[PDB]
Amino acid sequence: EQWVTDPVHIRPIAHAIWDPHFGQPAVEAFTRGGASGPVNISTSGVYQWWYTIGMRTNQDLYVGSVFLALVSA
Amino acid sequence: WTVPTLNPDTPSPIFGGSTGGLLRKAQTEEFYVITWEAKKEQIFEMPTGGAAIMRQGPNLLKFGKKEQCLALTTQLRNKFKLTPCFYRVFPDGKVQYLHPADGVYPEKVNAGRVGANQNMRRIGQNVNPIKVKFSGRMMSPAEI
Amino acid sequence: DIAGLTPCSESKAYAKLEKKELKTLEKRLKQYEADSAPAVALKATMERTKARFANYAKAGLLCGNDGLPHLIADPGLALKYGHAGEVFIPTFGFLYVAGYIGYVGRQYLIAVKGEAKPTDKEIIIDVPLATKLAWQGAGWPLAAVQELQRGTLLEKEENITVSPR
Amino acid sequence: KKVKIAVDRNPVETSFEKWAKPGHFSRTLSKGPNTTTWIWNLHADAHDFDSHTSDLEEISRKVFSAHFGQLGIIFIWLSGMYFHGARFSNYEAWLSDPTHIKPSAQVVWPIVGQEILNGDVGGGFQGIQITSGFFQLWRASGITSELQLYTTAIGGLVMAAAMFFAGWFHYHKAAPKLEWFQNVESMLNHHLGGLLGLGSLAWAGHQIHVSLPVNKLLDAGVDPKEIPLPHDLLLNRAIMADLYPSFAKGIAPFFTLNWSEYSDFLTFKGGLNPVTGGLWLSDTAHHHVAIAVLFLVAGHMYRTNWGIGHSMKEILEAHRGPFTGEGHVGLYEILTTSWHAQLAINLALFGSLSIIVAHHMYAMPPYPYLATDYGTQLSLFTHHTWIGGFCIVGAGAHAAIFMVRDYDPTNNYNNLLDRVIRHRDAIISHLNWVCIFLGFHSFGLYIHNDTMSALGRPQDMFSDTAIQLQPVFAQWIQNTHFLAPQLTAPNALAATSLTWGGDLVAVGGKVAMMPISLGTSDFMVHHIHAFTIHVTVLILLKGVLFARSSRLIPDKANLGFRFPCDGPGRGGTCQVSAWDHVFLGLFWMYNSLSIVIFHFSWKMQSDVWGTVTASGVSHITGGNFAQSANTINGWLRDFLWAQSSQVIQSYGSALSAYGLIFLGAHFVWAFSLMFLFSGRGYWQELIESIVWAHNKLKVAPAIQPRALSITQGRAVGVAHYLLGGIATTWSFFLARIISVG
Amino acid sequence: MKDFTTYLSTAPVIATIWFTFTAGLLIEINRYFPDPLVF
Amino acid sequence: AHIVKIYDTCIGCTQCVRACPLDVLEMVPWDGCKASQMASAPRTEDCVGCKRCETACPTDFLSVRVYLGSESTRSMGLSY
Amino acid sequence: GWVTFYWHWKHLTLWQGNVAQFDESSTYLMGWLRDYLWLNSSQLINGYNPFGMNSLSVWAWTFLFGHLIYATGFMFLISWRGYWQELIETLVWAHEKTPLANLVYWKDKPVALSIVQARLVGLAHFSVGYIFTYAAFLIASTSGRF
Ligand code: CLA
Ligand code: CLA
Ligand code: CLA
Ligand code: CLA
Ligand code: CLA
Ligand code: CLA
Ligand code: CLA
Ligand SMILES: CCCCCCCCCCCCO[C@@H]1O[C@H](CO)[C@@H](O[C@H]2O[C@H](CO)[C@@H](O)[C@H](O)[C@H]2O)[C@H](O)[C@H]1O
Ligand SMILES: CC1=C(C/C=C(\C)CCC[C@H](C)CCC[C@H](C)CCCC(C)C)C(=O)c2ccccc2C1=O
Repeated sequence: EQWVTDPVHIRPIAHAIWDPHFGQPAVEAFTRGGASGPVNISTSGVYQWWYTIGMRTNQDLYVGSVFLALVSA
Repeated sequence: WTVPTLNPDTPSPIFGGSTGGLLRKAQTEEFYVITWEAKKEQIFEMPTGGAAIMRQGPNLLKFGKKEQCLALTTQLRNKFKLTPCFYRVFPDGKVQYLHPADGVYPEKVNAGRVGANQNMRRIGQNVNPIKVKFSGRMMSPAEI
Repeated sequence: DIAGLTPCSESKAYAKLEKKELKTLEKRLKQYEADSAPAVALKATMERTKARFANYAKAGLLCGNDGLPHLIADPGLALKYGHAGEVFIPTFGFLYVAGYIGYVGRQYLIAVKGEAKPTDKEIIIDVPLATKLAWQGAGWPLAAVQELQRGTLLEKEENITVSPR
Repeated sequence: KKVKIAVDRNPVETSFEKWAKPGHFSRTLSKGPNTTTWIWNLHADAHDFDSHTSDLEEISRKVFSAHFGQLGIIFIWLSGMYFHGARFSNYEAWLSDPTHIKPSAQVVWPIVGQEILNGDVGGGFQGIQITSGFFQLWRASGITSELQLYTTAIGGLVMAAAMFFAGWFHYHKAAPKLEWFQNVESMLNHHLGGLLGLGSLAWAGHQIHVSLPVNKLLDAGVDPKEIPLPHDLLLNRAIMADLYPSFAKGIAPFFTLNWSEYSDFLTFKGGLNPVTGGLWLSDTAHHHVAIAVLFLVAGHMYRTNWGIGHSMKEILEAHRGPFTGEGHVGLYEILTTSWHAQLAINLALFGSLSIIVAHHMYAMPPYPYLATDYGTQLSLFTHHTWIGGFCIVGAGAHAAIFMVRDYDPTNNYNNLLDRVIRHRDAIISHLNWVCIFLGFHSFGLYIHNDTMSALGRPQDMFSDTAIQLQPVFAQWIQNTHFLAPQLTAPNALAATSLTWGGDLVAVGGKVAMMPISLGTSDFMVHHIHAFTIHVTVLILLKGVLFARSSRLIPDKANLGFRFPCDGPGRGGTCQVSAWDHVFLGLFWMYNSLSIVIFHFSWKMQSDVWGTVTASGVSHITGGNFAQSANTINGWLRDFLWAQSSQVIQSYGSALSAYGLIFLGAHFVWAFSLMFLFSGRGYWQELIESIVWAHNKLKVAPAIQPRALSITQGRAVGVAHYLLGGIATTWSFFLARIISVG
Repeated sequence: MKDFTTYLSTAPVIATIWFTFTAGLLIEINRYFPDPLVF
Repeated sequence: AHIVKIYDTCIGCTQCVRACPLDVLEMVPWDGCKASQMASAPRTEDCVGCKRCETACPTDFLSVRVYLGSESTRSMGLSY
Repeated sequence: GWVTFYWHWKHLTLWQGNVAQFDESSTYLMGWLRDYLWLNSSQLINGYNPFGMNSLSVWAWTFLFGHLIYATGFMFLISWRGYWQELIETLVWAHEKTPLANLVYWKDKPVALSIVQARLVGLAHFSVGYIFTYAAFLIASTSGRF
């Protein structure tokens, strides 16, 4: 939702990081991209693809995820 | 000629022991026993490592696999010109004579032997694997 | 000219590179005497560098944005803009020497194959026969064309071993 | 029982007839080639003298003549080094300024632009900076002019001619008998007394009469031209008396047991010379005197032709305990009849000695202006270490060869060898467990440190600031050696080396030698070294003990020492021969020695080598070993990535050749991976297709092209792997140490 | 002398002499004609 | 167990039987060659698959072939 | 590897605004090793150092991870079955003769990996290490530079 507003200066986020082995410096080191915790910066390009095909909000991605899960089942 | 019978009360060659002997397989699956006759006391090399002394007369030894027994047989035949023979012993006490199976060594032809696994054709006459496909299991064209 | 390149005689980077090489050589020479062995060797290297740059510019080579000569491999462009000396003439020169070597070796193998022990001649080279064949190999293209036209260059398919497929 | 000279006259006729018949030494190769394999076999069995014939006398004669040929080659190489130092070097200029002029003894011809390799080494000379250390050795011997080096080169050529003549004379004219070679008592007596003792005594005489006065005047600031010639010093007693007052009394104090008078040139100074940075030559001269006396005494122990002396057979038979059965019975016959067993023992001790030489040479620099020449020190340590490791692997190989060919069970009924082979399973199993324990407790520390450092937890690492592993035993030993000259060495003026502790010695603004402190990183790298050495020992020992038989193949001895496998049966019996164990041991030796030289280079450049400034010493890398050697990332970044800058940007300078080799060595090593990961079946079929193309054009050779054998493929792969890796490290080390050191 | 010439006619000796001759010819050509890049 | 097969190109040289390290092959009477003998494999349950018999065969192509089949304690040559 | 190296170096010089660097250093292998591999891995190997760490430390750990997997693959690629089978036999004897441990026995007899299995395992480690090493280097260099 924030990357669509400024897709030139905002890095995409893959997913959050939950690792009990991380120390404090690793926690603030991976905390970037505007998130509230340690996350991974995606390099797959799904943000640009979804933005080009029409995705704008998180609701759209949620609905698409549920639909693909039903298709998988 | 008649099939010999194993004599468990047979003296063994003078050996101090080693760590390459029998294992749990001898007590749970099977083991092998080789016996031979020596004309004199002589030092030979054990297939499991070390040097043993065969005594004058009967000699009995135990091995974990048939290859060790045949290696010792080859050593005794080629060096000391002896005639050894071995058996496969099971934990229940069953003894099965193995070599020489018919009393004559397999390198020399003997009457009464029935040929087994002989193909009356050459290798180039084997069929293609496609003709053997979809069989009961993985089968090679040479098996037919 | 070709591919947007410029001749080395007019490239500024070419002259700049020549000045840079002469500058580092002169800088190394500044620490020695004027009539010693390192001074003479450095002066000889400087003269060789100047002669090499002048000869490359005189040859008409094309230099890129880096100031280094670029070769033209297309026969049409090379023959149309005077660049046949880069890749064309050396191509035929290599073809002549390579075919020379191959023809001499083939002739030696065919000559020693009809003897009692050809393998012995293969490990212990018969110098007189090899020298005679090496001298006679000057006419390798004509001899090769004649062998190909007579059908004696190749071996029949029935005389060559193959796998059982 | 009688030790005499037993020689046969004219056994082999000198002729060129066999020179035209390749493979004459082998019965199988004398028939001639039919396939290309024969050619390789011709070189793989050239020196396998025991394989050509079973006569021990013929093998011994061939070995003795081959030794003469080797000595002739060595003499030619030494003569070449002296000639290069006398005609294409700057030794004379380097003598007047050894702290600024770089040693050089190789000049290249001005062809194809290679003249750039003739760098400005100083002294008005252009050439390649050498790292062999011949300049320091020649300076230590008292050589001051090129005429002396030229004369030594001519003498070396004469000695080489004499060695080759001796080999020919002993193989074709006067060949010794088998009983002559079996005189181990006489041979040991002569080698201990004559060779070693007399060589040490002669070198002590040269040091006392040439090295000591010439080097004393050199250190005093006298020009080499003004220093008297060695014969002038050896001709009159006035000059020597002025330089050493004890020379005024002649050799009289030596015979009157007044040795204390010779304390001016025979001392126990210890430490290093503050002018040159090397060991005191008076200490080296006194050392050689003591060594000569000790070896001369040791050379009168064995019985030869009189009642006095010892019989090694009796000594070996008298050592028998209740835990080892018979003992050393049959060992005398084994070592007096098998050349492979002797080669195994000699190669093992020889390699160990070479490694000891490398350590003692860097720690106690014996040559003047050697410690400050960081390039020479690093190159010498690395070279001697590699030679030692190679000789050790060869020792394992020949031990396995003896066990396969010369072992006889009728002479080893209950000896030490018999019992070792009897419990080889227990030996190998325990060594396997200790190898796994060492690997975990050595490499896991680095992995744990890497993980903790990456996870942002430096407080949980195995470092000096965090949980530390201090080598208390090594530190205690260092303190003991440093405090030794005051309690346990009253006559020693200083310690043996400065690595134990104390003040630093600097020559020309560069630290010649300073104390070496050991911390957690040193502890970890030492355990890494122990683990790698244990794995190499495990592979070599497994290949020696299981060379004749094993639980997988009971008749391995019948298959020989060098065979590819025993088929794909029993699940697969690939690389079961002892040769393959040596093949794998070579890789492990390379790994071990590579980590050893890497540790030496980083430790020396970080805590020892460096410049001297006002109130402080600045090292080459700034002391980053204690903080970065505890992680693999530190070794990859601070040691491999940071120090490789000098070799990758060396283009356009005199060290550019090193950079070229640095790339070439990466090629050969990668080339090895083609032979090590592939099999000859694929290559044979590919050759079949190429042969088809050749038959089509009537260019098929009579000698059938065959792919390399399985053993040859493994040998080629390991040879290329070792060459590429060692050459890579050589180029990197030399370029870095010459540019920054 | 015949055996010596036969030994000199072997593959390694012949290869050594031939490669030394070829290398010497190329080196002398590059010495008298320095830095040849194009024809 | 492995599959060992004998073909009619066998010359009865008995080299494969002498090279077998586990006594798998033997010689039986035959009439298709001068030696009047033929190789046989009546104890294939003890074959390990070392292929020494194929190495010892002089016919072109080989008269004895070993095809690696199912693996057991005997075929794997395990003494434990 | 060659095609991806070429793509990454040409695009790195393009994005950095200096295509002349690639044009003048891609003609010799030393330029490829120094100006592309050594120069672009400085930020990668500095993901975690004795002074701390940053968000790029995961790629440094993955870089060393791939190097380790690749080297582990070389073991299955160089050493072959026989040596390992003999070693495993010695281990079998050691387990059978050890008290307090021989009471626990295996259900499957321990044997060395087959020749085909060894090749597959070595190739799998080689490929995994290759892929992980290049992926970590490419992502770290491209993300750190831009
Ligand atoms: C190995 C592959 C190869 C390749 C990829 C090329 C590629 C090329 N060649 Mg070429 N050529 C080759 C082999 C090759 N050549 C060989 C072996 C010969 C010796 C017989 C020639 C001799 C040759 C000549 C004489 C000419 C080219 C030319 C050309 C260029 C344009 C013509 C074309 O594409 O048609 C393929 C090329 C041919 C079929 C050869 C005949 C030339 C055709 C008929 C085009 C010529 C018409 C005209 C000059 C086109 C340019 C118009 C204008 C810009 C002047 C082109 C880049 C032309 C050029 O650009 O001149 C500078 C040119 O005139 N080549
Ligand atoms: C010119 C004098 C001469 C002549 C005519 C002969 C002739 C003969 N010698 Mg003899 N020999 C000589 C000198 C000579 N030798 C010397 C000086 C030595 C001491 C090293 C020996 C020691 C010796 C031994 C131990 C043996 C012979 C044997 C033989 C016989 C056959 C082997 C042979 O020559 O093949 C030719 C072999 C070669 C040409 C190899 C030469 C290798 C040299 C010595 C080393 C070269 C080192 C090289 C430069 C470094 C490698 C680096 C690489 C990059 C080049 C043959 C009749 C053998 C024999 O009788 O068989 C039963 C035997 O075993 N010789
Ligand atoms: C004091 C007596 C003496 C001395 C000095 C030597 C010295 C040597 N021996 Mg020898 N040896 C001796 C007695 C001696 N031996 C006796 C009595 C026997 C019989 C039991 C042997 C049997 C023997 C064998 C079987 C071998 C040696 C070998 C060697 C060489 C080892 C190579 C080396 O690393 O050294 C360093 C190298 C040098 C110091 C080079 C200098 C060489 C000069 C010429 C000194 C040699 C002196 C020696 C006595 C020859 C003089 C005799 C005269 C007729 C010329 C070495 C030069 C090996 C060999 O053959 O090498 C060729 C070897 O295989 N020796
Ligand atoms: C192998 C080692 C070695 C050698 C060769 C020498 C040699 C020498 N030392 Mg020396 N030295 C040594 C070790 C050695 N040393 C050691 C280890 C020490 C420490 C203890 C010393 C300490 C020392 C001192 C303090 C002095 C010497 C001195 C000398 C010189 C005279 C010796 C002497 O006084 O009369 C010794 C007499 C003989 C050795 C007999 C000579 C035998 C001749 C050559 C026989 C020739 C016969 C022949 C048939 C002649 C015919 C010729 C023909 C053409 C017709 C002499 C050249 C003195 C010196 O140089 O003065 C400055 C002296 O002061 N040395
Ligand atoms: C005093 C040292 C010494 C001696 C006398 C021997 C002697 C012998 N060794 Mg041995 N060995 C040694 C050390 C030694 N070795 C060391 C240090 C190693 C560890 C590497 C080995 C490992 C070893 C093995 C594995 C084997 C032997 C074998 C043999 C025997 C056959 C001769 C031979 O190898 O064929 C001829 C020799 C050659 C063909 C030399 C090969 C040339 C190499 C590959 C070149 C090395 C690269 C070079 C340094 C760089 C040049 C650059 C290049 C571009 C030109 C022979 C009795 C073999 C054997 O016993 O047969 C059953 C056997 O297979 N050795
Ligand atoms: C970097 C690659 C690599 C690695 C990791 C190994 C590892 C090993 N080699 Mg080896 N080797 C290699 C390359 C490698 N080799 C190559 C290229 C060759 C060909 C020349 C050989 C040839 C060779 C031989 C001939 C032998 C070995 C042996 C050994 C073992 C020694 C025992 C030990 O070190 O204890 C500990 C193990 C290690 C240090 C490996 C790393 C383990 C990590 C640090 C622990 C991680 C645990 C972690 C919590 C796991 C959780 C995973 C999670 C998903 C659940 C060991 C497992 C010897 C042996 O059999 O053992 C006695 C042996 O004889 N190797
Ligand atoms: C093999 C080397 C090695 C060693 C010595 C250590 C050691 C340690 N690690 Mg570590 N680690 C390693 C490898 C190693 N690691 C590797 C390879 C990785 C990457 C996979 C990691 C990843 C890692 C993480 C993520 C963490 C650690 C942590 C720790 C610390 C606590 C672990 C713990 O409490 O477990 C418990 C240990 C045991 C239950 C067994 C103890 C072993 C006993 C003493 C052996 C008994 C033998 C005995 C003498 C036999 C007696 C015989 C007879 C007399 C009865 C500890 C000091 C933690 C830490 O951060 O430190 C603060 C932590 O979180 N490590
Ligand atoms: C161990 C024997 C084998 C090694 C042989 C070594 C001998 C070498 C030959 C050269 C000999 C040089 O030996 C030299 O002898 C002369 C004898 O005048 C001594 O000369 C000195 O003492 C003599 C008196 O004794 C004085 O007259 C003379 O003016 C003074 O120089 C030298 O101090 C010694 O160096
Ligand atoms: C490449 C390769 C080969 C093929 C290697 C070969 C055929 C060796 C090639 C060496 C030279 C090139 C053969 C010809 C030597 C001639 C004497 C050269 C004459 C040429 C003149 C210029 C002198 C194997 O045979 C092999 C076997 C087992 C495991 C791996 C491999 C393997 O990787």
